[PDB]
Amino acid sequence: AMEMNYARFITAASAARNPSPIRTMTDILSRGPKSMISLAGGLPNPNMFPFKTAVITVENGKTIQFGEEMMKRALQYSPSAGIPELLSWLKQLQIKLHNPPTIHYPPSQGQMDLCVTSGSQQGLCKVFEMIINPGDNVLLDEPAYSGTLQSLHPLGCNIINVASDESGIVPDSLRDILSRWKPEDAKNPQKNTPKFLYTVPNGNNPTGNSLTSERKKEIYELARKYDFLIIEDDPYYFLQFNKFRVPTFLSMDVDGRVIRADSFSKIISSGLRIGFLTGPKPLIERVILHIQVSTLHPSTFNQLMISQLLHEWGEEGFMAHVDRVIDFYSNQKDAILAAADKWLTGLAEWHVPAAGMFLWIKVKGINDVKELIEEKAVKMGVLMLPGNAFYVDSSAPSPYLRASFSSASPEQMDVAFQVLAQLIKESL
Amino acid sequence: AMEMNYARFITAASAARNPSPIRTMTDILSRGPKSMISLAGGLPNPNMFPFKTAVITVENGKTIQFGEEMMKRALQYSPSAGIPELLSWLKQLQIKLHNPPTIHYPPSQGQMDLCVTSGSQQGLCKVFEMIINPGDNVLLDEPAYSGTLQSLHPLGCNIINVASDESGIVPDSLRDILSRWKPEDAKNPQKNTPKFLYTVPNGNNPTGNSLTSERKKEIYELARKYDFLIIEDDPYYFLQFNKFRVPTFLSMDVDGRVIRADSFSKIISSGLRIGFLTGPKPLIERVILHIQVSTLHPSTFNQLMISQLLHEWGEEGFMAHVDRVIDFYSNQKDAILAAADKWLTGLAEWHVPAAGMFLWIKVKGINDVKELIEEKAVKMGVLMLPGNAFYVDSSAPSPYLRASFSSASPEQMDVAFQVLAQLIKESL
Ligand SMILES: Cn1c(C2CCOCC2)nc2sc(N3CCC[C@@H]3C(=O)NCc3ccccc3)nc2c1=O
Ligand SMILES: Cn1c(C2CCOCC2)nc2sc(N3CCC[C@@H]3C(=O)NCc3ccccc3)nc2c1=O
Ligand SMILES: [Cl-]
Repeated sequence: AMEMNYARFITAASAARNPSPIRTMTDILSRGPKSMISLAGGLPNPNMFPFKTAVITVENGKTIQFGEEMMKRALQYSPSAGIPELLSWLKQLQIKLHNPPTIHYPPSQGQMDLCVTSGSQQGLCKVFEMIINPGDNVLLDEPAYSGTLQSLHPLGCNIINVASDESGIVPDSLRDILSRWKPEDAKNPQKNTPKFLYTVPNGNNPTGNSLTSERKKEIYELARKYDFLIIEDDPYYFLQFNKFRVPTFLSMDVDGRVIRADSFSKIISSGLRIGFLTGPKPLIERVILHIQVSTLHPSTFNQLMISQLLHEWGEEGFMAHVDRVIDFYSNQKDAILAAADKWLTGLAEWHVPAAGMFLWIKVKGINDVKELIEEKAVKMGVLMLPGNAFYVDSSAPSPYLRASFSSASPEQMDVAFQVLAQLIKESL
Repeated sequence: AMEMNYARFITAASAARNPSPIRTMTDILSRGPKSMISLAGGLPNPNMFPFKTAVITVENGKTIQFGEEMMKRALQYSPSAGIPELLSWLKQLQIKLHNPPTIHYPPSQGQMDLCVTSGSQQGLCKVFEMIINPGDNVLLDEPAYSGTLQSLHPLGCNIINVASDESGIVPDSLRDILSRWKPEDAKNPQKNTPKFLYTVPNGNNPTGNSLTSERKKEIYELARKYDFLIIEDDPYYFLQFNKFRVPTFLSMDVDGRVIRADSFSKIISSGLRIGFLTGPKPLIERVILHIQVSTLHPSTFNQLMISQLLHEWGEEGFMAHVDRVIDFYSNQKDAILAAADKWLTGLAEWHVPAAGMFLWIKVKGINDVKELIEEKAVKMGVLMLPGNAFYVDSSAPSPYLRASFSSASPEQMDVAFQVLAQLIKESL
């Protein structure tokens, strides 16, 4: 256990955030009798709200019902970090799946803390705003999620690009990048050593490539040596195609240097906007205070829908669900790889996605696929995504295409790649 | 119509935000045939989601039903600014209620644009982050909403306090404050003239005081003369106790200098996290791009619940609803004023709230009510909120108490003020 200095990863603005007056009140109300008349809060009267009951049908589960009182709770303000029954369910899930070393650490030493967020990306945006001053160095691997790049761009950090391949980030690249600094330079803020490494360790959007166990051990040792955070943005953790899931950065986080984002967006609902951050208490605390002044909390309604489903499923029923979803996406993956093999062998290069929704295709011989897709393929009713958007320099030419296998039938994929092959052939 | 320079109210970070790759795609898909096979998106497959149908009962309205297809939409990603049917409903509401002069202006000249936000406060936090560099001057009236003060604190602006009274902000105070600068200094950023005036013009949290029509005309002329924005945070617009609602700043916004936040939190649901910003297109556009990288959008589910209710109600059914809510809060107001009259006449000063949920009570003779409330009243099962939290300098003594009349019965209020009166009497 290396002694962390979280002040180093919190901006002056972030550190200036004071606690809610609401929490001061609720703590006074606890040190005091339950038979209480409080006119001190700012809750509106929930009996004025026009939604009264809710019945919601479910796969392989008892129907979810909001009675009159539960509905009034669902329509009312709730805690910033999330409703307690969901938070505690999720805390038990994280202990079962990742058994983080930080569980029983003291708060100031990076004790594991959770925060339910309005989607996992709200969590990360908050994390990036917490950490980054202009001119700070951050590490990631291009191709990278376009949302992350669009989020980091206005913050004025320098993105130092780490090499990646079929197995995610190449730690051998990271090591060479870091040799620029001496390990002692982490103790000196004028030397400007990397604040963090961001990655999507399973099923990277857009590549489909997942890190291996061994590479995560190497990355963690480098993060320990040069004393940076690892931001583990892991929305396809529950869409891994291999039988045994790869150990997370969180699971090996002896130092309390890992902030993890989990997403319900591909397994439970994207539209509900319920994800969660898991990380060291001092950093999670900063994120929570920012949420207090922006969204206040994620939808109470949508949390109670998800929490009731998860409590009646149990961990067993939840993991049975993710297994059915993995099976679906694994068949879709096999279908798109078949269409790839049939139409693009000799015209394009690609790897087998280890997780997620995307096949990432390099077109041989064509420097920029943007003209082929946007001017020709579109007019023929086919579209894949040019790779341009997944690099910091998006105006640079890209031969790559991101192709989602989430929705399309085998009949549609076949047509799509036949058209692509035809267009590649008439462009060379 | 004064020609605005919105660049003046956008930070370098905010201006650096580029458009979504998602919007580039959707625009390509429009310039192209409808019979389309797109593997270019990142939507997960919504048939994997475990919620299948929803039935939700309603006051004075046909039950809301999500069929299988509508549920899949409700659980899926949706536009950043909000779902189109809600946005267009809300745009028509704003035209009926406020008839803003900016409706038919060109986009660059401050054309009225709406954004559905995850609560109205998300909108404002985004607005504050968009505008404020450290050392910028901003205008507001203390006592001010604690959330606003906690949000502005880490941004490092100077809050210049404008006087307020029974009728909100005193424009005569504002005028004297602004005479510090010459009107020409708005054209020179080194002179550091106020970026904006923030206020809650109806039923201020915590005071209950609402601006008059005449005072809004004076404030607007001052905002025109010294060329600042008016941020109209108006969550109690639909909780006004007088018959005729006071014209909004938005309604008089000839220049496109008004950003308005409306809230559904006291009339429809606080817990659902659905509010909206109305403002000039260049500023709303910046807020939307920030939402794109944080929450992505407000819950699609909760938007469709609200939109279906609002479409079946019509504007008539909605305004009939707000009228019933106003009636409820007006009776609650009358009840708390009766308890005030009975127990506190000669012990405390207060005004009749013009709107909202709060009575604001000045205790005579006691410098700091914090000790009386937190050490004595609590142990006797009564609590009101010390006023400390509603000033920039919160450690300064406050004789004021915010007392909500949203929930408590007349029996409870009577006990609360009898206890308060007893405690005031034994403190002098
Ligand atoms: C008890 N409570 C809760 C608890 C709901 C259960 O989960 C834990 C939080 N939440 C909220 S949000 C909220 N707001 C936001 C709109 C404006 C209104 C509000 O006046 N704020 C300021 C405030 C200052 C001091 C004390 C009290 C309030 N007030 C409350 C509130 O009073
Ligand atoms: C069509 N569409 C919509 C539309 C839903 C209807 O309302 C208007 C928006 N929304 C979203 S959100 C989303 N995300 C977020 C998680 C990651 C995933 C995603 O890969 N982003 C990146 C992206 C880049 C370029 C093109 C496409 C996607 N993808 C979509 C999406 O593809
Ligand atoms: Cl946010």
